[PDB]
Amino acid sequence: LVSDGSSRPYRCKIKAPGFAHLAGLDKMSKGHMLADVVAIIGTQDIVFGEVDR
Amino acid sequence: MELLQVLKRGLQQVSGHGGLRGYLRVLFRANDVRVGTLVGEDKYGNKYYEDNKQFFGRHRWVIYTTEMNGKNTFWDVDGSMVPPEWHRWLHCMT
Amino acid sequence: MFMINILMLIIPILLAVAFLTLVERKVLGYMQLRKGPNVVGPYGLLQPIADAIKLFIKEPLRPATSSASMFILAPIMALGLALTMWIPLPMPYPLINMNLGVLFMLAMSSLAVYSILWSGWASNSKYALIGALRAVAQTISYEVTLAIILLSVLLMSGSFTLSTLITTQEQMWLILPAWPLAMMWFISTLAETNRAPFDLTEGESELVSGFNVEYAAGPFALFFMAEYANIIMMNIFTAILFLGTSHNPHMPELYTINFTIKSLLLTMSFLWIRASYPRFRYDQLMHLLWKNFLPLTLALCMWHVSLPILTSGIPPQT
Amino acid sequence: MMLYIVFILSVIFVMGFVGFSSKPSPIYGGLGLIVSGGVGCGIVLNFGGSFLGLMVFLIYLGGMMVVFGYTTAMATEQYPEIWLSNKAVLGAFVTGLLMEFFMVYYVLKDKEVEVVFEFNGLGDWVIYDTGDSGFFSEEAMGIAALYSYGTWLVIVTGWSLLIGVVVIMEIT
Amino acid sequence: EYVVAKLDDLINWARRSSLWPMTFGLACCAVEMMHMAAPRYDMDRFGVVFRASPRQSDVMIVAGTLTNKMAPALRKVYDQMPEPRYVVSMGSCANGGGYYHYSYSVVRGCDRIVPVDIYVPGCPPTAEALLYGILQLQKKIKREKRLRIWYR
Amino acid sequence: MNLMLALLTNFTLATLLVIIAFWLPQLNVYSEKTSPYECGFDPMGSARLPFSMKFFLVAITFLLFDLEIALLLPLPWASQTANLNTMLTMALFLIILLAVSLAYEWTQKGLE
Amino acid sequence: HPAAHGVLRLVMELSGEMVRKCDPHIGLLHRGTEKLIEYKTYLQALPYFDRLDYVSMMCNEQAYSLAVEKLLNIQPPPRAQWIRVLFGEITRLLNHIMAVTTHALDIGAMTPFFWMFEEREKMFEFYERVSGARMHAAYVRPGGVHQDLPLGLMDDIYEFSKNFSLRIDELEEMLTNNRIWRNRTVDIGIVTAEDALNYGFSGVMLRGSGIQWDLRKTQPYDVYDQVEFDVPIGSRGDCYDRYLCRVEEMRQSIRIISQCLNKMPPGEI
Amino acid sequence: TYKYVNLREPSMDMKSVTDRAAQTLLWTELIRGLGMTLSYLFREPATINYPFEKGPLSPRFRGEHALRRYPSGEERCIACKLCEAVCPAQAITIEAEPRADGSRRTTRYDIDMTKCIYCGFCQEACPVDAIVEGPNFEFSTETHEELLYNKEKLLNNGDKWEAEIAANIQADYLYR
Ligand code: SF4
Ligand code: SF4
Ligand code: SF4
Repeated sequence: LVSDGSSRPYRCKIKAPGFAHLAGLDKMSKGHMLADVVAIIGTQDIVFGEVDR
Repeated sequence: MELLQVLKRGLQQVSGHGGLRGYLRVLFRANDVRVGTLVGEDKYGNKYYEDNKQFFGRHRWVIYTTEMNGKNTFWDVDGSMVPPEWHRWLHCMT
Repeated sequence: MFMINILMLIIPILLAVAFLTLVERKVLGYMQLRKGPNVVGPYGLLQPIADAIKLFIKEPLRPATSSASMFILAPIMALGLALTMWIPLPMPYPLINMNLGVLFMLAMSSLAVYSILWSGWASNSKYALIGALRAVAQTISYEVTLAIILLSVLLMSGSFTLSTLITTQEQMWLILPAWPLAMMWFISTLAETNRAPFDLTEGESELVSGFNVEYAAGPFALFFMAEYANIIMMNIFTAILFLGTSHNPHMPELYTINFTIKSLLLTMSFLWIRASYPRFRYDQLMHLLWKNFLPLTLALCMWHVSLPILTSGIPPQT
Repeated sequence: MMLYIVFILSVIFVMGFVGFSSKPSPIYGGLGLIVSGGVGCGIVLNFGGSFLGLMVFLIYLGGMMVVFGYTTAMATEQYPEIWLSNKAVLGAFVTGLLMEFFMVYYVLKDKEVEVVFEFNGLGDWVIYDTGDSGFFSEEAMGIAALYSYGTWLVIVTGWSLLIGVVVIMEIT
Repeated sequence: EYVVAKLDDLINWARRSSLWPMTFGLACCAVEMMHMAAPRYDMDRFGVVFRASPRQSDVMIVAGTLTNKMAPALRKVYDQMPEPRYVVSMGSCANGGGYYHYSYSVVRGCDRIVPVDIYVPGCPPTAEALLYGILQLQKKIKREKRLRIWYR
Repeated sequence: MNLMLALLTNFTLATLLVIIAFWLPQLNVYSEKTSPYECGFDPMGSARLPFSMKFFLVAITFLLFDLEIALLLPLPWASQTANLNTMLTMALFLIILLAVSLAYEWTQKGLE
Repeated sequence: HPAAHGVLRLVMELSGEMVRKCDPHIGLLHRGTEKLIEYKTYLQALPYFDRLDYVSMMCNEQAYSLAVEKLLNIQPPPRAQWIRVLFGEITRLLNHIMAVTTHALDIGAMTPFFWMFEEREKMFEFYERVSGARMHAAYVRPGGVHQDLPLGLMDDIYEFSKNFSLRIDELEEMLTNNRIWRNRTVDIGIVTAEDALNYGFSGVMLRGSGIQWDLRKTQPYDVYDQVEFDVPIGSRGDCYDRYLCRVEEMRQSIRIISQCLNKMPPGEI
Repeated sequence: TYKYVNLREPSMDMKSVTDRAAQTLLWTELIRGLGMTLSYLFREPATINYPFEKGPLSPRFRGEHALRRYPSGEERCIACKLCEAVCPAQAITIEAEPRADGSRRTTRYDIDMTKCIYCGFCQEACPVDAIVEGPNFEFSTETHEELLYNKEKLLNNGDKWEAEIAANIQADYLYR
């Protein structure tokens, strides 16, 4: 949170997972089937609108 | 052993509730057929039974009857009908 | 009036397969803690007359990209081999008496999967294309688990007909003696007819919706009424091939009464599962058949062969 | 339901073939078989042989063909077609169909024409049975189970299959 | 003469009494849809069975926020549905867009993309004014298919 | 003579019921636009179906285990004989000729 | 259907069976946020932090309201914080009731959903009684909690907590050692590397993978220091040892909610 | 501190390994739970039978709007233009203009009911204590031409129940 010294802010930059836990799908899953990749995601707990990051 | 035990509440839930007439009629409105203990006064046609304080959240219930205000008869029941008092009662806000 | 004994069968059954769909979600309702279709009935028992009528009013699209000649002969089946298979099935008196007829089921158990391969191919691309291909592949590998473990017991009863199979289970409920097999007679029909724990054919999880995806309300009642015309039959079979009733040459009627109070318990098993278990990820799905289910089924066959011969037991038939 | 219910099957059978004996875009090839196989297992179920008929459904028509149909998605043709639509397929058809018809027309359309087609009478199934009999499982192929006398017939077939897989474990 | 208008106490009572709603999860509003099919307020078994495939549905439901890149997807899905179709938006973001209504990458309103029928108003509508919004749509079939064939 | 009366009865309800469902509203006066919007949720999909092998073998692999369990079928009729030893000694061969044919291939199923 | 209450489109080039490639397209929900929070004041722009995720509510804003009190050199009064542990550590009972279930609705089961959300309701009251609304509730602020809580809730928190460790014992006999599930997950998607750090992952898919670190006890928040808890850890880096944190991490919380009802001192808010 | 999970080794002795070979091959586990922990159906269902019974709430609940008035009515709103200026979503719209006597009041007051994000920022900025989020979820009409409200929709909607509202604040106002 930058702030410029007065009332309204300046960049407010939010980071939540979903730039990591899903940066690492492509890596993680190579070499297992397709019917795994549905059950890989569920463990990171990816929930979107958060990737509004 | 359990065939006549619980059964003695239901046969008194039927034969002592409206006989055959006042039973099938309160079942056809919904399957809520359990007869609460007490009653309530208000207001037009719509009672409030209230259970014995033996449940939480299904302990406080209501009954709709007929043609409140320029209304279709019965099988239309929505739930915006309750008088703007019971929102302080039926909703368990207080 | 032999033609009015038939049409008294086809009609009165289409009510069960209809009113199963209701007891579908009541029984599976109270597993969840809730009530089942309620508002419309009054009890709900009136739901399925309203549901049969919404589909055939609702417009039946065809894909612009389809081959219409196959998009008919295929479903014009999913309702035959489901309603033909019922024919020689004693309760107690079957409509037909087929000499070797037990074998005749496998004839009609084998010829339905050749109505899946048509439809999913008849239409179009990869959700019903390779998606109706690889439900072929599992459906034929659960026969070899089957015909053997059907053929086992038939060493223990003497022939291929069904009038003998009431005689031998007299006072012995044929489930004692082979109880190891009986298990595998169950997981088969549940794996073959595409039901809960091995669910893949009809899609929910692994894909969008398997094999049903294209048919709009118009044809899709048939399949949704076909797929439930197998499930209440294999399960109206198992209980003539295992849990036997006691024929009565006098009050035939008390045979069926006690007979539907079994086959109708038994069925309520594919509903009592579906609330419970998850799915198999198609590798594990066949990969558990050859390795695991099969070696036994051969081994037991080397056993029920000798057990009669080694006890002077040999059952009285040709 | 006359006495001709056999002759009416075969001439559907004989017409079962010529569908796929020309050139139909072989996803309809199957539908030239399972009719032919079906009516074929139809004819055999007369004459008293039964078990041996009801197997063709199980071992071949039911079981085999599906493999013939489980491929032709691997060899998959490009954009299939309704046969007899074309001018390439349709031309070859009829002349077959008429060739038995024009045969079947005056084969016997009259007293006799002439000799080679005249020594086959019709209509009572003159031969189709003999007398009466007793019963063994039926009489005929009711006893098709010989693990008695037949042995050197099995043990070749028993052994010839076991090699069926080894060959095919390789080239695959 | 009168048989028609008595017939529409069947067909106009059939289509209203069995609905096969699609849903769109997108944004916050999806969770207060789930709790309509959780056992408290029990959506199904009050006549409406929950999600099916795109082809078999009747009433699609829009939750959530509709950005640019989702519009080309919706429009297409709304089509394929059979005839007797409706569109019931919900949430303060299918009505003119919650907030984000001034953003750059949010379509403003989701009426603009399709002919929407019933509305519901607020971040999450309280899982109640949902069902209250349907017992509008089961009462919004008073219509008659008589008096098109049978007048003009 | 009453079997075929019990078959063509069955289809003719089914081959009826296609038209009274598929066809009847199919000529109804609703819109039914010809737009190429159909073939759901894989919009275009232009390819041949490629050969994928472990799809294939599970065809062949069965077809052969299938045969002999037609050969194996007439045991329960053959349990009634004169000399029976030529049965038990012989009957048990087919099975082990089946089970062997597993064990070999069992080194490689691949992903089946 | 497998969107997990969201809308992603991923594209894979699989090799005949195995995937070996994936490259998802996110950006379906963007909505244009951080361009719109330069245009709003500090207390006016709070909710757009609550509406970010759908599940954790008071745990967001605990991370904004702590990034403002700093620049102001100001701390809440003592009864402030000991709320923000009771709600702050009650919503860890939400995302761990969801990510064991609405994950395992993909695996296909039914009941472990229709069995739980009977209960995840009994919690949503406690957002409604305390302040207003069903889910998103704007309560925490730059100054500590908004307004005091009614006379009550401490016989509805206690009464509810001592019932709860049973429910979490109906997601155990129904899952852990049930085989068809054990086999759907073991040794699946294993990242054990020091890439599982190099990418800068956060908590679980860390702490369940070995490398041992957490930001609750290595840094204080708001009095978090004065209560005792143990951070479950995993054996091998697969999934089924990232599940097993999220059970033994719902059985730690009921320690703190039980430890934090005894200490709340009277004071302003 | 720490803990270590899934760190264990099998015992490897023939008193044990039967106990793990009486498990794989006899299914002695996997019938333990879902032979049982499933049934365990014999508990009373939990359902709020909806059209009639309804569930709990609290006096601080949020929902449909109102504008009160004192005893004999003043339209309690003074149009001080605040509940407008703290509004995150910017739903509110207010236009004052001096009423005939010279006391000021409103003319147009419009809460859009789609944009309103249900803060509880417009209940808490009004110093004269007019505008109040009601506790009734009555909603869901069939046309978006509607939910936009005018002034003279609100007042009624806030004089339809004031027996609901006027008895909540006097539970809640002692805290804040
Ligand atoms: S408020 Fe806007 S974002 Fe939050 S749920 Fe309702 S619509 Fe989705
Ligand atoms: S209520 Fe308070 S804020 Fe809303 S207008 Fe009247 S005075 Fe201004
Ligand atoms: S209710 Fe919430 S949104 Fe609507 S005005 Fe008051 S504060 Fe702004």
